[PDB]
Amino acid sequence: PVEVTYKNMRFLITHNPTNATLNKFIEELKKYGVTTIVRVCEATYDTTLVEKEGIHVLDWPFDDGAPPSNQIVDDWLSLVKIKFREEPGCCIAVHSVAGLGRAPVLVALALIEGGMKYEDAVQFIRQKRRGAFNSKQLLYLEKYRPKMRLRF
Amino acid sequence: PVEVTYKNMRFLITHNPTNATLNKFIEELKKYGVTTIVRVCEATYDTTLVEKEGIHVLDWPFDDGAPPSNQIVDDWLSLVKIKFREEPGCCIAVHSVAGLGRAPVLVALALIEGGMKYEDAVQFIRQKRRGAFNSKQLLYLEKYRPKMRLRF
Amino acid sequence: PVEVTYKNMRFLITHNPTNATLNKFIEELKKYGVTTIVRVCEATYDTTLVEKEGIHVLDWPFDDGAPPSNQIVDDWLSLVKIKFREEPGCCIAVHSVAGLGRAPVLVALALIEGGMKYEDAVQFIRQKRRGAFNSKQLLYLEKYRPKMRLRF
Repeated sequence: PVEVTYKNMRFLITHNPTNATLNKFIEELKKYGVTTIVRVCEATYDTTLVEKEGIHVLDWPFDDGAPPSNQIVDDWLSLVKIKFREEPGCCIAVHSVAGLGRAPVLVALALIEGGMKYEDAVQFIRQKRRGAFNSKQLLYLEKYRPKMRLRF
Repeated sequence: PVEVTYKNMRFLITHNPTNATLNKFIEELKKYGVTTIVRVCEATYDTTLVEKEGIHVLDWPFDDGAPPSNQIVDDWLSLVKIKFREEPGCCIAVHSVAGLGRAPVLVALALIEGGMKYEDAVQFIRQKRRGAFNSKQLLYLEKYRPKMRLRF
Repeated sequence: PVEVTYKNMRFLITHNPTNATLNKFIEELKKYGVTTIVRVCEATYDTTLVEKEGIHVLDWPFDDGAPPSNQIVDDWLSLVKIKFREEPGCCIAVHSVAGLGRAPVLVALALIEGGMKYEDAVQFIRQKRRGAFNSKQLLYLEKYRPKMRLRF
């Protein structure tokens, strides 16, 4: 369970919780300023216990091996743009099952879209999630084309 | 006990030592290039054993919950400006009792005053001191207005 | 065994392996994207088992206490310039016996040559290799004069 940081952003990647992890998974989150968690992998637990905790749970699962939607990209970006400004020094926990694939991509995106070449972003994430990213994923980031409409 | 880094600065936040910690607390420090330690919380031990070690101990304690002086700010800034230039790659250990409040503020300051929006600085510190900073503290950083007279 | 990161670069400093470490030292490397390892300290093991692993082993040992060649500097720079572009998000493991001396210098170089004042680079490395660098080494970095021909 590692967290990154760029500019005013602070993402936390996580180990997909069980259904018995929760109460302590939320205690953990609760103490990371994580006011939002974007599920990317298939949901494997309630979100009521979470929601009833103040943590907003947005889940947009997608085929592990399939480039992360086209739409999702925009909700992420649109979400990211805001929050970090809405609540300064907060945090977005993005988690997938393994958290070395889709979870990083998402994060690796905001880090691009918000400046930083993709290489600088892959190195940056691997710096804190050794092994993260695979041939496909990489290929896809390389091919990603940012709008770069992010001003800080 | 975590250390940060920005530009040519390298701050180390610490767990307020006991009076039995010292000898090993200084061994630890001694091996961080820390040639100075600014006490922010109430002093709870001698400084002779420290001073007699080459580590300069400046202590400017202040009410935990009270914005860190107005003067202190300038001694910090004035101190920080220098040292990191005086002895390159050295270090300033700032410590308070908890080290999640005043200690960070001080540090979080130099990181502002030396560039970097405050959000970028809160995220940066929390990246390495999860939970650090509270409603008040934050509010105060937000309201801090830098001179920005720091050239690197 | 720590790794750093600047721009598109990702260096990993390592504990000089034994001759019984290998198989697991390569398993470790293998999982850091390290496709190259520049030996700076005297070689104390084969490189066949390594080479036969896809990891390119360049070794340019030099007197521990003697500024790192004059030529070596250029092979490093010339090597560094490339690879990180050749294979994005890869890694170069530089290792010496202690890995708090020559190994850092090498790394501390690319970080200079690729921008960043030397102070910013010493602090940056010590941030992740506390104690790294000595009076001499430092003196030498300070006196290093970059070409700064690195564009990212």
